[PDB]
Amino acid sequence: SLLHTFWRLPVAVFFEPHEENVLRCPERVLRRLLEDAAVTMRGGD
Amino acid sequence: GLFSLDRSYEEVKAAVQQLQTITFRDATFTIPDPVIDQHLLIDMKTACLSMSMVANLASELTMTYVRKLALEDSSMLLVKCQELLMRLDRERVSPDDEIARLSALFVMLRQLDDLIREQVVFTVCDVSPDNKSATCIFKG
Amino acid sequence: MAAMEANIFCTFDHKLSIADVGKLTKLVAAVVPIPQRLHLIKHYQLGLHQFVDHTRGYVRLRGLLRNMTLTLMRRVEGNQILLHVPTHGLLYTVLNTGPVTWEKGDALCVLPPLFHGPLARENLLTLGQWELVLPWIVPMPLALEINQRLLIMGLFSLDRSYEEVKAAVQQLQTITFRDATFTIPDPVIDQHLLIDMKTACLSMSMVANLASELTMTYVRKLALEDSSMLLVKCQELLMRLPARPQHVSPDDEIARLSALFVMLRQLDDLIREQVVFTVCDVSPDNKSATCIFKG
Repeated sequence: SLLHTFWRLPVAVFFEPHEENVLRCPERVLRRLLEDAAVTMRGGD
Repeated sequence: GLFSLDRSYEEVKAAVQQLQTITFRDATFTIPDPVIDQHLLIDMKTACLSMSMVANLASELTMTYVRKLALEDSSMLLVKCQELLMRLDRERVSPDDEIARLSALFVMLRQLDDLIREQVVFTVCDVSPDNKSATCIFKG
Repeated sequence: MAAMEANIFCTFDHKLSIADVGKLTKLVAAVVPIPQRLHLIKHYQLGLHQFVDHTRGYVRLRGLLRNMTLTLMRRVEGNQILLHVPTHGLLYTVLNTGPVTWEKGDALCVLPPLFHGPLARENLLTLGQWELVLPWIVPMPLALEINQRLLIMGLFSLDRSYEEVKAAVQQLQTITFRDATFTIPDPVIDQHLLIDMKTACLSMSMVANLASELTMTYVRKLALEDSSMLLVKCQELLMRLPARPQHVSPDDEIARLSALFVMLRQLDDLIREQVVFTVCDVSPDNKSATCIFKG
């Protein structure tokens, strides 16, 4: 589950979303997306 | 001069001899060894000691301030400096003492300025076939 | 376009008493900085007073003075002042305004004033709450000491307790140079010192990374067979911990030292101050000297 990383230390972010991509999302949002997709997928001899 | 203590071994002697012989355009010559009678003169000894002291002091002093300052960093460079120091370390105090060590670092840094930098005095624009002489503008 | 003027005339629009003019006459051949060059200027732009600000920091004032252009004062008339812009390499007579003692052959730097003695010297042209504040001309060792003290205070301020920071600032701010005592006013720590601290940290990191094992081990090896006051006072600063060199490679050593010189220059530059004058003469009362201008 845990990812391996090349850089030993993390760095702060000083750029807007229109120039570099960053994966950021709260845990609650992740759980909500998971359950919503779970119901959606099923919703779709 | 830095190899002065290790002169016993043949490899060090070979390195010293290679260092002595220098070649510039169409000219080859050898520079004298600053070690005489198996000993180093006091001025070159002071220079080498100053270089080594600056290195040693910086090595231990740097990390403490780097880790404090890099958290604030807005240029993502100081974190890289911290990581470089961590790699270097993995390959291997009273405030008065800290003040003394910082002041000593800077005073040993000042001792090297004669070796560290040098200034141009002439820039040449003419040369005779007699090349022993040339015309040049003076800079000071 | 309009070529830069070498002679600048300054006129006070405030009315001058005979005492004010008498004070002005004493200042001939001193160095006064100005922000911009015109044939005829007003006295407000003259001197360092315009930059005195609520920020009060010594570092920012040092930064501001570095960017002003320096002029020498030619002879005075009624309500007029004539200033001359020196040229590199020529010979000039300059006035020792400050209390610092000069010596033959040393190099002079321009620096914001720092208070000394009773702190009652400030009679210089107070008129309409404008004041004639002039920078100090000091020899290189004192400027190096001042910059070194400022940077050391900045570096030490990090993560140290507030009270011991106060104690360190108290002990560091005072300087004894050439048998005189000076003290740095308003040693504020702010962004201007922060950028210098960042560059110093970067340069020290690179110096520690670059230095070869031979360089690191020289001091340790020397102590095994030498003994001197210099060495014993030298090794007290270090952390307490036959053989042959593990790796000999003169080409690598040469390249490594070549890079290390650049890094040492980077570290040196932030305490170095540009030499403006080099002196070879002195009035035996130390009030004036003849110098070569450079920069």
